[PDB]
Amino acid sequence: ELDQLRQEAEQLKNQIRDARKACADATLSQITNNIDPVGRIQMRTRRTLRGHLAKIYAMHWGTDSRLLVSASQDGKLIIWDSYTTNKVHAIPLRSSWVMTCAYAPSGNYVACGGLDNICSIYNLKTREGNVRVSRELAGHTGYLSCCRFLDDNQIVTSSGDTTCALWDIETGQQTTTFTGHTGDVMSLSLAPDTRLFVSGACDASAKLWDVREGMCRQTFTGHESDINAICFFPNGNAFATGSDDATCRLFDLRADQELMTYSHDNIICGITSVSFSKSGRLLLAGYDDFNCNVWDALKADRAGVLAGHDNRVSCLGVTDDGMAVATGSWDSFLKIWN
Amino acid sequence: CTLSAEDKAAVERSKMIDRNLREDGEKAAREVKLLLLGAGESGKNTIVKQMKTGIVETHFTFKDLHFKMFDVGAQRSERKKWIHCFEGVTAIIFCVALSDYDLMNRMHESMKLFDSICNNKWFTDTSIILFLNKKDLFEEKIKKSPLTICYPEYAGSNTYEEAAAYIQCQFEDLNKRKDTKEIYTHFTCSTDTKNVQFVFDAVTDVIIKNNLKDCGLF
Amino acid sequence: VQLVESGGGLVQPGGSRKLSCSASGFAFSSFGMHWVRQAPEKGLEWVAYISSGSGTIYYADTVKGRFTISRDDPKNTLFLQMTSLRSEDTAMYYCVRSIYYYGSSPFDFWGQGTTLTVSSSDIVMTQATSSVPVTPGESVSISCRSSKSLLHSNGNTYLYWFLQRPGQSPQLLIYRMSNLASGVPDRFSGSGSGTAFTLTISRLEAEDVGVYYCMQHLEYPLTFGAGTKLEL
Amino acid sequence: ASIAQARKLVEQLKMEANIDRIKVSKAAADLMAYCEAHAKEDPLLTPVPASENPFRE
Amino acid sequence: VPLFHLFARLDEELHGTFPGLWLALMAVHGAIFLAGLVLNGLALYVFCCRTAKTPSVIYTINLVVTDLLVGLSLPTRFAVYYGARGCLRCAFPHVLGYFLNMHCSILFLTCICVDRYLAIVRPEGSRRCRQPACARAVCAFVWLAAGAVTLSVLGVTGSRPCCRVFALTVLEFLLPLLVISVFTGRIMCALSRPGLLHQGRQRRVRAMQLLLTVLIIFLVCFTPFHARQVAVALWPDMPHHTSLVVYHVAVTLSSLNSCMDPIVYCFVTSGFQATVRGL
Repeated sequence: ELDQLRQEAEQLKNQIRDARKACADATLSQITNNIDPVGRIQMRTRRTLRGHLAKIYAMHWGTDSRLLVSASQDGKLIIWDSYTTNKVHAIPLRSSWVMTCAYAPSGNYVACGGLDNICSIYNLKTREGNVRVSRELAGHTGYLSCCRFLDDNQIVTSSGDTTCALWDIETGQQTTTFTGHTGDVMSLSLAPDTRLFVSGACDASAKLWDVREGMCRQTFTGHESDINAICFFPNGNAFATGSDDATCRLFDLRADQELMTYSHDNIICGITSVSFSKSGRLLLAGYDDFNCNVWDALKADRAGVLAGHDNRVSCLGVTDDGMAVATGSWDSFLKIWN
Repeated sequence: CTLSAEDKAAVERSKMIDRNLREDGEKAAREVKLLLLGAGESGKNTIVKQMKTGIVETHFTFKDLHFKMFDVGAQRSERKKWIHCFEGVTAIIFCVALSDYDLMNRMHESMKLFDSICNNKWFTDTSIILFLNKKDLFEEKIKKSPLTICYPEYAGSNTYEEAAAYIQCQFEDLNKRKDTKEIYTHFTCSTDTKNVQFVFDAVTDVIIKNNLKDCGLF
Repeated sequence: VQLVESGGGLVQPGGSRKLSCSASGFAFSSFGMHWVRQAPEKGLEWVAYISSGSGTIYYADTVKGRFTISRDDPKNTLFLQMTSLRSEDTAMYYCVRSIYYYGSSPFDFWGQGTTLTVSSSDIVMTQATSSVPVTPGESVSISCRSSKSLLHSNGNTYLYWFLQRPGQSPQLLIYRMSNLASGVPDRFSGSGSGTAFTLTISRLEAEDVGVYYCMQHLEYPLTFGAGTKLEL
Repeated sequence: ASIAQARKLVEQLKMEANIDRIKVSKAAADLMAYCEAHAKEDPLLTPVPASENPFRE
Repeated sequence: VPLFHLFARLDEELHGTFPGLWLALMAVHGAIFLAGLVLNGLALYVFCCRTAKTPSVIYTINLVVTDLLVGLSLPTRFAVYYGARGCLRCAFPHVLGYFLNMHCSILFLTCICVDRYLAIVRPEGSRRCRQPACARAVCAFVWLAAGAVTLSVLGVTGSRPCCRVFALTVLEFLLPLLVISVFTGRIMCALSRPGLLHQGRQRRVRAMQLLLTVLIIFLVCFTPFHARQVAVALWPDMPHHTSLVVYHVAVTLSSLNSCMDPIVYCFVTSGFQATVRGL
């Protein structure tokens, strides 16, 4: 019966809440209250990559931390050289509606995807000299919101049909499908060891998914609205989510509960992108009040504002070597702050 | 200078890439993009058929104008999480079946969707080419089934001539930003070969209004 | 990919001949193309270069003004209209594709080349060895010394290695002195810094028998090296 | 019908119970320790000198 | 031349031979200075500091810059006359208000009308990359052209029939008037094209009404100066009192452009009016 099962369902939820409350004895602020604050941090626009003629919707830094790709609504997938300004590749998309992009760890492949419900894998290193389509992954019944490359043959895609899927590029089929979400999955981030990943969805809950076992492992609630962004801590034992209620939250993998609440009274907009620093001290969040923000990830204080954009910030990314942070806004431009 | 041969050739390649990107953007700037947002398959397929997965795209040229219709209804997701991708569309071609007033009612849900689209933050100044599609079946069924089934407050007679006017005015009622948006209602027939003509007329009027607004005349 | 060559033959001194290099298979419009001559008894030598989209165009000091080079992206053909022939132009002309972006491999594929028989501040690179007898399975080191250090302020030495098996066109082995070209075995390994460069072969087989050349790529008057022929 | 999804939901919630949980204090201590042990090479907390900065404006 | 000696002498002689007319002239100049600065100041504050950069916005921004600058220069004539009496060689910067109100302002109207024609009837591929950068390029070129034209016309050759007594008149009342008239007529022909929807008839009516209002303002603000400049050349038979009262009436009427131009270029815009109402 529905109520008969709901009885022990709510009993188990209460037991989980009681265990989470009993595992807490002190907040993160109470622990790291005696640490020297990071102080005010200044950021200057070192480079300004221009050339897009529409809204920029995603961006991913390469492993070498010099190449970066950007996806925009005009149908272009520009690959930038970030140390200089000049471009490398200009890939005309089949469908102009793209909301996510990715860069392979080996640098040979770049992904895309959007309202066409199809993830496209582009082979950059071709003998023929032009960027082709290596595979066109179909099988999602909703818009793709975030795709991340596991390796050169596996990609984890998160779609708007409340499902995340693990693919195989050569075969083209879904190796594993991660069910359990009730709202539209909006963002994705893999672990440093690429054996776990977390996905945030519109039902204000982020779940830890085992990419090898194939089922959800933990459930993290706490947000009051849609989770537009998510990112793992560099240690892999934590991750930070940015929701639509002007609040970034830090979750713990082993404590399995709240750690921090990075919210300010002067912001009522919605976080669109979240990324961490190399040492995990500076949590960068791209907000909807036209500028990015910097948060001390151990305290709750601010550190600086990356105010250099005309339209809102949609994508954020800190390089693998930790040198710079790039914010790509909705107007036309990506700015490489450092 | 202080650039080697490879950096100079890379700069030349990026210059050429930006040149073709600018050319493609200039080509796509003159091309009209229309959002076809119907309700419950109330004439989407018929409207697409009489002229010219995820997003269905249809492009057609009609007497020195390139149009682009984005059929959306095959999404079944949260509309507010991707409806901001359609900023800057020239018009929002709606589609409403008049015969669905006696089918909780389909016309009431059509009104709800029209209110949700008119009172939308992103579409605060985009005109709506409303298309009352099924008028023949409405004309045949209006003699037997009265409009009081759908509208208990109706005071008009049974004839289609004023019933269609009541439907049109009720559909224009839910508009709130009347100073920016203009709803170009039209009635579609089976033999109506001028639906694309009315789309062209409404799009030219929208373009003229946009040019007047940019020039300061409006 | 393919680059089939048409032209050559007996040309009188002071005449004119027109060499057609018709690409087939790859994106010819995105590829800067070169020409590389080779005398019947000497090493390789540079000729000219057109950037992508017929932009910048350079020439060697010897062939400046006499040679004109053009491309036709419609037909995927690229030409070399050369004037004022003499006995010094008796060579075999390879057209070499080269695409320049960050991380690319210029000079990766070489055309077949047509021989041309005529009736009767450059960074010099020195390879003192000209013939190294060796047995298969023995590690071989081939040294290349320049006159000016190729290490630009960016941090990459623009030195290139090539291998010319007897009877076929050269192929890129090492690009930028420390990067393996795609399609070659992993035994090859180039190294060095400044003006002294060496290439270390781990294991040798029967297909490694061939001449080994050098390219500088700092400024566009590129100078080849006296090829150190490898043989058993 | 509306039974199988309830069954799998309650099974997932049952298998969520036996997840090992540690103290929040020691988790925060580990977070802080990793935060301070890698702060020397981080180019964000400590502004790097402009000589070795690859984005030299 | 040199003519500005003649304008200074005409002002001095009108002061000498007409007390009531001079008093009315000061009253009118003060009224225009009061009215022509608050409106222009509000327009420049709500464009340059509140608002997208379209070329028409740049054109009207530099136009209201010229209008405010010549509003400032309007009291400079009186200040130089009262303080620095005589020394006609000193009398350049105050009489150089004809550079601003009459010379540089008139063909900015033609520039705006050219942009309106270029945008309404035929964009022609966005005018082959029209762009704000080239809009500022044309603005700088037209500034240089106005500066070159205004400097030479003062002392070119002399005499009534020759020199710039007629050359300036034709140069700034035949090319600008014909350009504005023909482009307004072409736009009115385009906006009355038969086969346009009846829903948008109300906006185009206001559009060509605004264009006709701009043309009428131009025709009523700048015609008496050039008309009297023609009259003093052809028929010296009329005497000096008419030739001074008509000259100063025409100068004041050209100063009325400082009050009627920015309202009809900024306050009648629906977007700017809504922005001002909402803030």
